Amino acid sequence: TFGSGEADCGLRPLFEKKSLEDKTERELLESYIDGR
Amino acid sequence: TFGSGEADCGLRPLFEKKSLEDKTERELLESYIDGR
Amino acid sequence: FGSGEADCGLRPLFEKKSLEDKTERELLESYIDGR
Amino acid sequence: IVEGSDAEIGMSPWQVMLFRKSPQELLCGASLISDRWVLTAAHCLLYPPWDKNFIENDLLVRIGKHSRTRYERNIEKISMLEKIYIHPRYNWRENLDRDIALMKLKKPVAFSDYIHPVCLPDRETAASLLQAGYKGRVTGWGNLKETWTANVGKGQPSVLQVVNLPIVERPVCKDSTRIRITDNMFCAGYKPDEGKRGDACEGDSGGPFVMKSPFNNRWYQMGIVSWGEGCDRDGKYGFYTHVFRLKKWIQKVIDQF
Amino acid sequence: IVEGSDAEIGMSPWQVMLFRKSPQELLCGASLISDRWVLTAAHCLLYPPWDKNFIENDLLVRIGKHSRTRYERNIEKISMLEKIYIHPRYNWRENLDRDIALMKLKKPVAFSDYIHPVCLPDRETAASLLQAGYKGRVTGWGNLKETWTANVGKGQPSVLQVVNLPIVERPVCKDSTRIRITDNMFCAGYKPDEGKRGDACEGDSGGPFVMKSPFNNRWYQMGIVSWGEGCDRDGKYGFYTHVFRLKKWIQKVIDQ
Amino acid sequence: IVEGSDAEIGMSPWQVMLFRKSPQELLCGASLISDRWVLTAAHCLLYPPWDKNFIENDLLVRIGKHSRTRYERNIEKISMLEKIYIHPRYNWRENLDRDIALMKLKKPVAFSDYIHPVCLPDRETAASLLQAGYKGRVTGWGNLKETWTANVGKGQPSVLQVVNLPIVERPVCKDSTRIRITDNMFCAGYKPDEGKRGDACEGDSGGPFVMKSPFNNRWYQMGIVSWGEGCDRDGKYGFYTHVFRLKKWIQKVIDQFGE
Amino acid sequence: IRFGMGKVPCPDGEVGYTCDCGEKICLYGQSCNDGQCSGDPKPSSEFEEFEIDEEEK
Amino acid sequence: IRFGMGKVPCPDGEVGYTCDCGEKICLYGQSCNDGQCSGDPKPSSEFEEFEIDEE
Amino acid sequence: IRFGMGKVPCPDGEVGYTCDCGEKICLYGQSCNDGQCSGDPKPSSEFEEFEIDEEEK
Repeated sequence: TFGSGEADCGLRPLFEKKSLEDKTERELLESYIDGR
Repeated sequence: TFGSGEADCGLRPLFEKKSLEDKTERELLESYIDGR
Repeated sequence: FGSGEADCGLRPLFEKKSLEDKTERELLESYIDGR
Repeated sequence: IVEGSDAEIGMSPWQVMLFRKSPQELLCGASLISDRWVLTAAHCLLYPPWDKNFIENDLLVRIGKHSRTRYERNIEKISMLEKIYIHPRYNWRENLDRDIALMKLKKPVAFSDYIHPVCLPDRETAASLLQAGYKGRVTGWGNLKETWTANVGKGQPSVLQVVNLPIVERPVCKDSTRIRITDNMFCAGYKPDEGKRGDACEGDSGGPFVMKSPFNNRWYQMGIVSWGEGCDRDGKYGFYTHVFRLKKWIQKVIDQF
Repeated sequence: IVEGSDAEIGMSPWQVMLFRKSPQELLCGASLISDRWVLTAAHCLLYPPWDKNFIENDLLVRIGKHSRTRYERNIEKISMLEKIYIHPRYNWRENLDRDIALMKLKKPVAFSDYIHPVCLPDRETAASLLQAGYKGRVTGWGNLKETWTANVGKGQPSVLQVVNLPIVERPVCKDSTRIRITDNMFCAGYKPDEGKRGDACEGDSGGPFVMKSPFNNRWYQMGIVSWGEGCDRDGKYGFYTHVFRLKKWIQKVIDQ
Repeated sequence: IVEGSDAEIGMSPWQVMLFRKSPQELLCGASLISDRWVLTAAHCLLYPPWDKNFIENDLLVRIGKHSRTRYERNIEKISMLEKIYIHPRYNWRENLDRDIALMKLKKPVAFSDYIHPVCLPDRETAASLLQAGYKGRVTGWGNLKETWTANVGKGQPSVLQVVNLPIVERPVCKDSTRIRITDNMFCAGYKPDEGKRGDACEGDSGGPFVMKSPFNNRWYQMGIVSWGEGCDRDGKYGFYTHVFRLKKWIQKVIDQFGE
Repeated sequence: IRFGMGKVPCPDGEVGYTCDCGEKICLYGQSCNDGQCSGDPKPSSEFEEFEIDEEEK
Repeated sequence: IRFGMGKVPCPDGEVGYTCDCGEKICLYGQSCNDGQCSGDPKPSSEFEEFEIDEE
Repeated sequence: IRFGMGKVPCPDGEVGYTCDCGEKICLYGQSCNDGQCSGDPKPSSEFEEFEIDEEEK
C-alpha cells in the first residue's frame, strides 16, 4: 500500500494487538447505530 | 592529618573553644534530649 | 636579649590554655558595644 | 476533563503532553501522528492576547505519560522540538479558525507498549464517521471543573482523564455561540435534556478527539480540542478543529519545507 | 528579629551582612561556610517583582560584625564578591522554592575570634536534629517589629539579635499558609497556645537557622530565612530553605 | 582594692609586691615588664612628706605571689634590686605629675605559669583602647576599704583582689578635683549613676591597670595606680599614670642601662 | 482557549480581537466597555474562498 | 520576602507571581481585581523533576 | 597616695607640697589655718617646659 510509510498506527499494542476491550470502547461502537 | 578544608568548622573560638556556653544555649540542647 | 616580650601579655594558665578568668569577658563586652 | 474518569494504562498511546521548560507547567495536550511528527492546536504555541508565542527551544514534549506530575522514569520519553509549523491562516483574531499546528521532534521516538501514533482519517473514513450522534473520545490532563473548589477535593487531576462525547449537529453548534463557526470546525457534547454530560476544559487544548472505525479497529483522530464557552456548561458545546479538512495542509508540510 | 535579645559578643561568628554599595543599605544576612564561600537566600539577589537583580558588583559583604551601623574597625572584614551563584530551579513565581544561593568571595577571609565558618549538615545529623519540638537559633539585624502604620516602635536594632525557635511538624506548616509548601522547606515558630513567641522579619532574610549537635558540640546550619507572612503573627510561621536537601547543589558548585 | 573579689591563681602573673626588708611590710604593688625590670609608681620610693626615700638595698621584689602573707615556697621568686630610676620630672609637689619609676633586678627572673610580663602599649593599641567607657583591670593587695569596723582588723585582704573599672572622660576627672590634672594622668571609676562600684586604695599603689586587646588577645598595661581622694568615694575618681606617654622614657633607661 | 470565564480580558474600546467583555463575548470590532458592545462586529464576508496564486510548492 | 504587608502587591489579571492582593495572597496563575482573589492556581513545582538522558 | 584621709597633713602656713588640711586639699602654694585654705595656686615654675638632655647629635 502507499499512504506515507508504515501502516501500524491506531493499533494499541496493549489493547488492539492483544484483543482486549477497554471499558468505554463498547460505548463508541453502540453509538454508530443506536439512537435511530 | 587530613580530611578536607575547615574540619574545625562550627566550633566557636569564644565559646566552644574555651568551654563556655551562651545563656540560651541550654534551651536548645534540652529540646533535643531532656530528662523526663 | 633580656627585654624582648615575645610572649608578653599571654598568661600561661589562661591565654595559653584557651581558658578565661571569670571577669575577662566583661572587658571584651565593654569594648564592642558603645552602650 | 470535566466529568471524565481515570484512563487505563496504555489506552491512548498518542496522548502527548506539551510541557514548558521554565517555569515548569502544563501548557496543552497533543497527539503523536508519527515517529517524529506531533499534532497540536495552534493557540498552544501562538495566541497574542495572553502573550503566548513560543519557540521550539523553550518547549518540551512528554510522550507516554499517565500521571500528570510524576516523572515516569522508564516509561515516558521527553523530546525537544526542531521546528514548529503553524498554519498561515490561524485566525486567533476573531474565529479561532484553522486552529492547528505541527511540531517536528529533534529525534524520532522509539515506539513501545505505551507510545504509538494515531491514524489520520481518510476522505471516506472521515465521511462515514463524522456524523451527528457518533461518539468520540477526548483525553487530557486538564481541569476537572470550570472553576474548582479546594480542600474537600482538588481541581487538577492526578491521572489522565478520558471522556466520550457525541458529535453534535451543525445548526445547534452555530446556535450555541456568538462566535462565528466555520467549515474547519465541528462541535461535540451532550444536549441539556440528554442527561449525560462531560467536556474537555482548560489544559486539554490540543488534545485529540479520536474515534474507532468499525471497518478495521483503528483509532482515527477526527478533531482537536480548540475553544469553547466555559466548561461543562448546559447549552454550550466544545469546538474541535476539523482535522480531516486541514489534512491537505498537514500532509503537505509533512513532506516539509 | 521580633521578640529577640542582643546576641553575646562572638556568639555567632558565621553571621554575614550583605551590604549594598550605593545606596548604602542592609539587604540580607548570610553565613560563612568555607573561607571563601558564603551562603544566602536566592531572593536576596534575584526577585523581579521588586526590580531586584544584584550583579556581583552591586553588593559588599561585612563579615564578623556585632553592631549594625558602626564600622567595627579591626574586627569586621569587608570582602568583595567574585561571582553570584543562584539555584537553577529557583521558583520565585510560585513559593520561592529552592530559595538558595552561593556567593564566592574575591579572597579567603582569615578566621579570627569573631569570624568562623559553620558546618553544613550531613544525612545522619540532619535526620537526628530536624524534628518538631527541637529548637533552632535564628540571627540577624532585621526589623524588631513588623512596624504597622500606627504601632510606634524603634524599628531597627542596634546590635545583632538572636532568637531560639522550635521546628514545627510539616502538616501544621502546611495547614497555616495558603502558599504551596515543598520538601525543600520547613517552618519554625511558637504555636499560639504556648507562651513564648518570636520570629524573623524583614531584613533577616538569608540569616542562618542553626542547631547544636549534642553528638560533637558543633553548630550545624539547617535552614536559611526565606519567606513568611507578616512578622510574629499569631499562628503564622516562618519558612526556611531546607539547606540539607540542597547540599548536593551546594557541593556541586565546588566538588572534586 | 575596694568592692572587689579574690583573684584566680595566675590571672595576673605580672603583679609584683614591693616588700620592705625591715620592718617587714607591703609597700606597694608593681608590674613585671621583662625578666629583669619592674615598673612601679615613683611615690612609693620617694615622698618627703612621708619621709620616703628608699635605697635599692631597702626593698625586696616578690614575684608570683597570691597570698598576701604565705611564703609560696616554690611558687614565688624573690629578687633583690640592683638599681632604681625615678622619673627626673617627678612632681610630687603640686600634683604628683609623672608618678613613674623603674626598678632593675640583680638577677633575671625565670618566668612560669605564675611569673609572666605584661605588654606596654604600642600606639594603635593605646589609641584604640584608651577611651571613655572601655574597662580596665586593677589588681592589688591594698586595703579593702577606706575605713571600717576594728574587731577583725579594719581591712587587709588575705588574697590578691581585683576590680574592673571604666575609663572616665577628661573633663569629668578634671571637675572631680581641684588638683592640677595633667595630660600624663587619666581616671577610672563608675559614675555615681551606675550602681556598680570599686576603686584602688592604699597599698594598691604602683599596681598595674591592665587592659586586654581584642585585636590580639594580649594584656597591655595602660596605667599605674598613682593617687586619688579616699577610696571608692562618691564623686571622686582615682587617677592612674598614663603609661603610654612615659613609654619614651621607659625605653630610654632600659636601652642605655641594659639592652 | 476558553471564553465566558474571563481568562481573555478585553480592552475598553477597539477590541482588536474577539475577546471576553463583562461576560457576553464581543466579536472583533464590536467595542467593549463592560456593558456589552456595539452589537455589530465585523469584518465579515460571504463569498466562498478560492485559490488563484502560487505560494506553496 | 514577607507577604501580608502589601510589599509584594500584584496588578490586575493573571498574577504571574504569588502576590499580596488586597489582604489575601494570590497564587501563581490565579487572578485578582482588588475585591478578592479569584481563579485557580497553575501549578508549577508539583511536577517531579527530571533530566533527559541517553548516550 | 590617697588624699582626703588626712594622711598628708599641711604644715600651718604656706604648704610647700600639695596636701590636705582640714578636709580640703591645699594645692602647692597656699597657706591653711585649720579648717580653711586660702591662696593663689600658680607655682611649679612659670617658665614652660622644654627638651634638652645630653643626646648630642
